[PDB]
Amino acid sequence: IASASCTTXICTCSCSS
Repeated sequence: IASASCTTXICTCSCSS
């Protein structure tokens, strides 16, 4: 339901490092 970089269907995913 939340994270950064890490799912397929709601909206987060990734975006740095």
